[PDB]
Amino acid sequence: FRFIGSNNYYMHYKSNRMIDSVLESARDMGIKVLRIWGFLDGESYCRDKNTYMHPEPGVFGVPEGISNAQNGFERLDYTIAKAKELGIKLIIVLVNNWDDFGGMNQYVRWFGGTHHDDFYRDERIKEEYKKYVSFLINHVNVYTGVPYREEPTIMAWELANELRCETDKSGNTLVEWVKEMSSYIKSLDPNHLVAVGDEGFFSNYEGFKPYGGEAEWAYNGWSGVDWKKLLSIETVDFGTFHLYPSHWGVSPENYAQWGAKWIEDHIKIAKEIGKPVVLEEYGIPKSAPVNRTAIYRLWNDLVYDLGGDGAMFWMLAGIGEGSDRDERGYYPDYDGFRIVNDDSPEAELIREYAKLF
Repeated sequence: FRFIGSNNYYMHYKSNRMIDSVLESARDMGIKVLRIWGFLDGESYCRDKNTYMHPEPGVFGVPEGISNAQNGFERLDYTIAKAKELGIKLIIVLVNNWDDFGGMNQYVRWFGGTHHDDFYRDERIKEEYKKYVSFLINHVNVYTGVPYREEPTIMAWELANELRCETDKSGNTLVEWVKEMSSYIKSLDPNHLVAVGDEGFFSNYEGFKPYGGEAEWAYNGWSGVDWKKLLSIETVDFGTFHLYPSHWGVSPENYAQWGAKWIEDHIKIAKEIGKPVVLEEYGIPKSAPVNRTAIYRLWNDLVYDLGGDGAMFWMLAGIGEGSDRDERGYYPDYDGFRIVNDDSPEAELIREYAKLF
């Protein structure tokens, strides 16, 4: 099973029309796997989207006494039931490293901590995360009758989007937390694959240095992630990595070759450990002084030729509505990475590669 995939983060709070548009676009473009968020933590973030998943500890769904709100488990149920009809597989991520949709810091606020990385260490936080993930994995989809634990449309659970632990540059904190949480998920759900959902950073491996000396922090362990150690965990089934040279400090003339080396290095390491590897997010800003389509082609060619299992661009969007609608009626390109099912050279390249993978 090898694939072109993509990401979309709004499948748990937008309307049926907007969810159908993304999944129909995925089917029409040949995109086989979509990576989505399965979290919405904190009362303020839930209220901002009028959609509730985990507004406070021990509260899963809409708080008693709030009317006129969406339940994010019902929206995820609709997305999964539509994906199942349309033949799209889903990777569902269970918490965010970052503050968007609450993330780890929202759990730290609930529990009175004093740093983001307390998420990995405080047993009261770890217990709440386990309570959330058990509620979600056991949830019965209201459109199919099948609990997520038994739903083959879900390809994989991921522990945490872009997890980092800068306060422990040994990597040991995240190894312990990934072991504990991936084993916990396998105890709830023996059917599904589990992966971490991290960016793929290395921790000073002999003979692995960055192209051109740029973005060295991604190679030298600064984020607290030791990807090779994480991939060697028994209860982790496949490796994930992300790729954003512009955000990471690479110069425009080096984006293509930095990316190419990062892909080569990850596939070489995963192939030696003997597990599958997915480039699950990548992006070049639309405004970069290089040809974005040509960089995407290069990177997809490398994943394909070197035997990586998947390449997933960030990100696919569909039609928009309300205050998220741009000059053509689509959900807007807010970050400079959006691709839609149109006549752009990026859209055409994805349609071409989805026939190859």
